[PDB]
Amino acid sequence: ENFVRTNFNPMILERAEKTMKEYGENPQNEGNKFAAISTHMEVCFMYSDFHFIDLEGNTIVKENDMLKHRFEIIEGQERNIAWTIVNSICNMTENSKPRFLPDLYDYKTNKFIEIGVTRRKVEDYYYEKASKLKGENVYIHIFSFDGEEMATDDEYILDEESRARIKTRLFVLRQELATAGLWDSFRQSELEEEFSYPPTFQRLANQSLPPSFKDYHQFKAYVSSFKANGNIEAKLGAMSEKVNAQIESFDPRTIRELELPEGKFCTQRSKFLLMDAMKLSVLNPAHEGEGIPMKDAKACLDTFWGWKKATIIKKHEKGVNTNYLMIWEQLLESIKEMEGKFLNLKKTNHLKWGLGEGQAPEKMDFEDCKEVPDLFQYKSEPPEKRKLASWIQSEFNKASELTNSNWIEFDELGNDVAPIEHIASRRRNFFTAEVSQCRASEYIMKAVYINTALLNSSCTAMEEYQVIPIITKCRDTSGQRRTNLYGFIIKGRSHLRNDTDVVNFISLEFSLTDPRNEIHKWEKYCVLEIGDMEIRTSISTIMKPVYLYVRTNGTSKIKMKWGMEMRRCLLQSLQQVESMIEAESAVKEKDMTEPFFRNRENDWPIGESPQGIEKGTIGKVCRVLLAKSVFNSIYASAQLEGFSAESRKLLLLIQAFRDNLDPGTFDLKGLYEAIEECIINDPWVLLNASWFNSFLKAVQLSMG
Amino acid sequence: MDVNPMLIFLKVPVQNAISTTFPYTGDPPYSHGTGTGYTMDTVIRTHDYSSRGIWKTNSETGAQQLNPIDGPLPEDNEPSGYAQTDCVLELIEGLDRSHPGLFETACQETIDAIQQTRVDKLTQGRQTYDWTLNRNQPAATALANTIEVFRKNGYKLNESGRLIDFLKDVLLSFENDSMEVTTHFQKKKRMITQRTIGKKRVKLTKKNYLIRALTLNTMTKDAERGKLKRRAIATPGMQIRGFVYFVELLARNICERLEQSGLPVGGNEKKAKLANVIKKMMAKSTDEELSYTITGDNTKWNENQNPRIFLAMVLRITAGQPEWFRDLLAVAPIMFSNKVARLGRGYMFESKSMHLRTQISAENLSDINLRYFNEDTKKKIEKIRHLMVEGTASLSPGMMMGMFNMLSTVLGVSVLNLGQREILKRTYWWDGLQSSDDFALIINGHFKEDIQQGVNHFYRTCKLVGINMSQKKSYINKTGTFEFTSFFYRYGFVANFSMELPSFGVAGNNESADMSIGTTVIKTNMINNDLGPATAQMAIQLFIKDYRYTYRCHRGDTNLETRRTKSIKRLWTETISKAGLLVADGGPNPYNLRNLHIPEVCLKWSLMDPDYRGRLCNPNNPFVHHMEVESTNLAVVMPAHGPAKSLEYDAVATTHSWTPKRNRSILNTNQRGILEDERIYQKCCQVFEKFFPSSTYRRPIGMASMLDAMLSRARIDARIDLESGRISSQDFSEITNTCKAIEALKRQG
Amino acid sequence: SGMERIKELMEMVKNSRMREILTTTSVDHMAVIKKYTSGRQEKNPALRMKWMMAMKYPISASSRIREMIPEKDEDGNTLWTNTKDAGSNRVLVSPNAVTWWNRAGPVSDVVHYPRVYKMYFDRLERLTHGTFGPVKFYNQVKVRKRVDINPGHKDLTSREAQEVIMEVVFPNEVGARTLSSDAQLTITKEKKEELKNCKISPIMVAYMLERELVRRTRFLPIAGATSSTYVEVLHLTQGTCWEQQYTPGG
RNA sequence: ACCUCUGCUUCUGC
RNA sequence: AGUAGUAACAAGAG
Ligand SMILES: [Mg+2]
Ligand SMILES: [Mg+2]
Repeated sequence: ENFVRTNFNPMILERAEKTMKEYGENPQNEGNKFAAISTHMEVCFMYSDFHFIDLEGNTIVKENDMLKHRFEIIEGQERNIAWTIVNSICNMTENSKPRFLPDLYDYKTNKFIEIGVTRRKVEDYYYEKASKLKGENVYIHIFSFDGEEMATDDEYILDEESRARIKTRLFVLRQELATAGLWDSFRQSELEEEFSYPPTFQRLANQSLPPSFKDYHQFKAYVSSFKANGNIEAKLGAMSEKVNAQIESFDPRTIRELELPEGKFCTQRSKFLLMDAMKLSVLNPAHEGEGIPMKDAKACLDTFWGWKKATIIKKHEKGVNTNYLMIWEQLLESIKEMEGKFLNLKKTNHLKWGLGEGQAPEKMDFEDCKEVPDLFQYKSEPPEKRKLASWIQSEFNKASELTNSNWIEFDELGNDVAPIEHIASRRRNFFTAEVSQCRASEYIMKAVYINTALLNSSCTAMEEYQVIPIITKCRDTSGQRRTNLYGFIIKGRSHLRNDTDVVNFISLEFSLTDPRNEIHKWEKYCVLEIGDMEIRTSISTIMKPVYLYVRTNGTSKIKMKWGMEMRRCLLQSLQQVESMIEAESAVKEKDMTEPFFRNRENDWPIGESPQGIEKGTIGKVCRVLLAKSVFNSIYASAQLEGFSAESRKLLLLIQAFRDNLDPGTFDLKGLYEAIEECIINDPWVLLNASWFNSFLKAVQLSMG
Repeated sequence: MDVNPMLIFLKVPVQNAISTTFPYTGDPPYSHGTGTGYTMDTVIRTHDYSSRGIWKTNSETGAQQLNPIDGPLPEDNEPSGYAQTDCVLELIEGLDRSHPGLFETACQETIDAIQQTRVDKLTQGRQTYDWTLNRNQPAATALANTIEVFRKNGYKLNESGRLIDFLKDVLLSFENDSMEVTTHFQKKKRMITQRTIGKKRVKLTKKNYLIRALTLNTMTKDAERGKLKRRAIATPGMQIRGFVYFVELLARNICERLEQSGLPVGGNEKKAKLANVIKKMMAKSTDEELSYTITGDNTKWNENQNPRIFLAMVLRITAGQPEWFRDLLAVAPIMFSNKVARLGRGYMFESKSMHLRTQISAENLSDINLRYFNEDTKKKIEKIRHLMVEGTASLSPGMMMGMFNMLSTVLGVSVLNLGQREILKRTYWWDGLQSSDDFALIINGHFKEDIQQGVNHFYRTCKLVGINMSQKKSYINKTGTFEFTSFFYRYGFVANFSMELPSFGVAGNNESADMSIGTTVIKTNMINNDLGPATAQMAIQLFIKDYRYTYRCHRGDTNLETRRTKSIKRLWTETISKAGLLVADGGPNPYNLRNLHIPEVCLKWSLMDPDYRGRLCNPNNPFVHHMEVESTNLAVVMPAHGPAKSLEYDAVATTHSWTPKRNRSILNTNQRGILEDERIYQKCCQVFEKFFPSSTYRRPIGMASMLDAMLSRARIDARIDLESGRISSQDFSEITNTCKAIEALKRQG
Repeated sequence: SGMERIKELMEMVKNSRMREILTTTSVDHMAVIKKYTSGRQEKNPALRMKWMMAMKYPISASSRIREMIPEKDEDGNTLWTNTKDAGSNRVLVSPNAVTWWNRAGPVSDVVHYPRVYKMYFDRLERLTHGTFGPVKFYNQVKVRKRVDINPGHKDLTSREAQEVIMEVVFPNEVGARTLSSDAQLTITKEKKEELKNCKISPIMVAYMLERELVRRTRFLPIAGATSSTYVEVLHLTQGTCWEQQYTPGG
């Protein structure tokens, strides 16, 4: 290998090293192909060099270069750039592409040249190259170490001095190969994947076996020669009979109910008031700056005149309750004094308390605080259990009722052309007439508005205490626009990094409900009595006190992102009702939408009175499934996720009994434990567990 | 009347209203803080189900390793990891006997795919643990960091470009006693002060590098539905991804031809397979033959399958193949048998009297006073301290990262294959479908005690091979109804629309892509998930509203006020044909049921003003960012269940095909030099694509450097444009002199 | 014209780090460092888009926008900024920049768009001239069966389609891949005639050609005809309980 | 305390 | 305080 590194020129060494590295073999190992490729590249470069094309088109054998070359070298390059060279040449002229890669290209004759440097007879290798490379205009030009040549059709385009230098250099290299004693092995030499383990990985492989094996190759020989002879049956006879999947017969008449937890009553945890909310309205708003939320808030605020000096009538027991009073007074004073489209509050002390400014501990390093006597890790206690209270059922009752306003305004659609689009338009209009005046649609509008405004304010004003009015816009039955104000939200600082990062806000919501009639519902609220208004009724007209429910609440980026998308509750309700319509339409072989929505018979069980199971119409089913999806979105929790996933199996087992499909379990007690593990303190999960118990009692009465 | 929606199931069957049991309109549960406790819980549980195994100290890493294979048989119905090797080999032998030629053809296809795979196939992946940085990186930059550290340390077989030479370099790098990596630290000096970050070359030991190469980075699974408590997941490093690739390629070629395998098929194909197995198991041999179906779940699936069993499976499937191929496929269970788990970010400590908080790492958990912790964490750390090896926990049993999904499917399909009538010759037989964790099992017999004996036979055979059927979550009934991966079969598959409800809404790519994705999602759910026509119309309306509010592109005649109102209003007033404006430009919605399959630019093309159409479809626009043909019109969607999918949409590239800005937190960290490295890499790839325009379409191959290839291309393009009238002779001479100057600069430095 | 790129190449090789990268990175390894990023793939793009569209400058555009559009519009909205996107040379722009381009940017010629995006315009041509019949309600018997979803493909595999696209879009860089079939020669001649002087990006042209010339299949539940022009409108014709009678155009 | 930077980036796998 | 729930946020970094 030292002869090839000594006699040949280093550019030929570089070309041969690139060729062998591209082909995987090595000059240090296989050196016969190394010296053969080096001699081939030497002959090809002596063919190519010192041949130029002038500014007329004649070969002037010069030694200095402003004339372009006559030959272009395609041998020795990488294969992809060589095929790029060949393809650009053939697209420059008009010639068809050859099947193999040649060695040179002559721009004078416009021809691809092929050169093979052999260690045997010139004629045999030339006839081999001719029989192989047949079917294309390739000028084969075979040389050898004998100082002779063979060409295609006896057309010799290379000049006499270049061929004389080629033959002289080949004879000199043959004499230097023969005097050095390295010449016969050239005439003697004229899917193989390997993957073994190096020793550290071999010792790693020896320690990753079953325990009766010490060598990895011993284990390979065992696995390759394994024949089964009843190993499974022998270990099945040897296994204890306490490993079994015994089937317990499932019968809903004998199963127990879910055990709902004990403790204090569950409290309200929604981000705004639901059945207890009170709105100040402006009918057909047309004030200056209408559309801007603070302008609508001042316009709806001017409709109320019965303000007083606000007093605390229900205290938040863990809070500084006079701070909430000062917050409402500062907010009202700043609304009366504002001159713009937005409102940022001063960072007073009571507002800083209510928004939790400075409540994060100072972030330090561990060695700087190692010796603190009460440096403890964070409290990771389970949630405290709560009892089911009566208010969440009445909230769900009011959420599925009809109001007097349309709350959903849908965007425009493309025009109906197909008949199925007209069928879909009639069915969608039936569902919209059954669902747009529902109170859960009003809750959708409140939540989408609040979460949209809170997310935009949290992104754009991270250091500001922005005031966000709680505004919906509805239409009456006469079609008149109405703007409703429910109260205000004061945002805190909102440097929201993680998706679970909390922005604290203060909710201040109008109400007519006295909180002392149901105080366990309001354990997070400080309720102020802010005024009096005249409610006019059928008996007389009475001055009711107007209350303000003030609360510190918090939301995250992911929570208000999901609150922004609460209109998909409509899709869930409409999809279920439409699948129920289409199931009857496939049977009756006609469209069943108008018989469903028009025939006002009570034929769907949707409730219970003391007189038994109550039935309703399909529009009641629409509003009830809508309110269920809305309350799933409002009271979303991991408890609800676990409860729904685990109680679905009990529902499917009851359905399997009612289909006479003979249901059976393997561990019903573990299933009941997995259901009851998820019922902790969330009022909606407690109501859903009570609902499962009521459905189970109704099934047990329907059977027996 | 107190309203109860569950009473709807008194009239409607539960499967026909099953969407009222999926509360998927609210936010999913998320974890806060670390996942160190979930990771330590996983390691403690994995060692508890295998505790009657044999402990051995590893000679190469020092890790305490538990071996439950061929251990004592289980004595109760608790989850156990005592899989028997001979039972596994008997089941794989039965799977080979029932499918003759399957293993040999899968092995031959894997052999043919090994010789054609390049290293850049490892760029396709999510967050890979980077042993160079001891953190998570994207898969391509983790691969680039590994290749760079390997080339700096003398491992350069991967310069051939194929994957198997990179794998040879990975295995040969374990012989290094001093692998040299580069870290980072800040240097602040100075009357105004400037500060930058300088590199520092560290040298790992042999044990340090071997522990880093076998490290899984653990974190918490977020946004998972159906559970009360969070679980931990793991991502592996770059040293094992290439071996896991070939093992999963073999197991995918096996699972594609098993009709009892639920992998790797979509929803409709899995429903077709379940319908076929229900039709086969209800053809009835006699007339009084019983048929029962187990709606099954497997408890602690990943914590009880063992890498040594997977090693035996790989060596038995490949029986009769070349030994290099057997060793190469055996590397990945061997490296999973010696794996260690990184224990997360640690914990936060709080001082209430001094009002401070601090973050201790998981490396500090081995040497810290136990008085800081609560009782659960204190018990976890005391149980975990004997498994500790250099900041990581030793985790020999179990499959924590869970990458052998198709191999676990092969193991479950072998137990399903055992229950043929011609193999068992019993009074019972079984069949079903296996999709990794989930399984359906139809058991047929003549009496109910035959059904119980078949259930016990299946359950004990699964216990012999480390498969633990969940008795709390499984139930049995007569064949006609079951559930499989939230697919509810009640004499036919029913619709479960609530599973697809998070996919409705704005996808979050750009305006054009999200319009295409939203209409395609509505169309796909109309075809597959039985979305009705009225609900599809309302879904179009709700998507258009969420799209207008998300991108602030309300209609030009409306009276809202955003940052984009005045500009869209100017475009609205200057437009003659308003119906040709896109929704992103303040135009009307064109979509109904019949045209959801038509992109919005084509649907409005004949209605556009020609000037607006020329501005909107201008190819010389600075907003669009074409990178690669294979990534064109691709989004990554994350469904409510399952891993993230690649979704193809149909969209004309306009000025609404822009890209959002990147996260900028790296500028405050030590890794801000990665930005400069990425910028230089993008500039080099841009000038290479100036020389080689097909590189954006077909990946160019070559062992020569980029500069040499560009110089050769410049030389041939000059000679081809000189002899064609395109380029003069002085420009040719200037190009050749510039190439010679570039060669001189290359030879200089 | 290929003289500016070699000047840019010499200016890059004059820098030491770019020279070290271009001399150490092979052509095959450049597919690895092409995808080098600090930016990770977004795991919640819906929430991230809702959070970013509230920002002032959430869009990254090419820096030449600073010469293309003004810094402010007629309303005084800042359209672009000088701050760079992370790990890139792109600057941070406003959505008002996109609206300004759509109402007042350079008008280009769009006669190549119905030829490049012909697969998309064929769907609208089939829908516009389609005939709707009556809706029939009955139990639909759908069969989950693998059909094809590419109305108007050419019977070419991925290798043959790759050869045709390489002969049409990038004709000098095909390598050792000659067009074996005469149908491929017909598609190549027709597409080189149609897609001539095309200023649409070659990435989009190669993408649309690959979407056109390759037969693609899906697993769908079909109740009636399984032809690819009927699978194209499968959401429109069949339902769970209804069938819409429809014949497409052509 | 002023000022600068950041808002998925020490933490989202198959 | 509040969000929340098995660990965090209640700004982080310089
Ligand atoms: Mg709460
Ligand atoms: Mg299951």
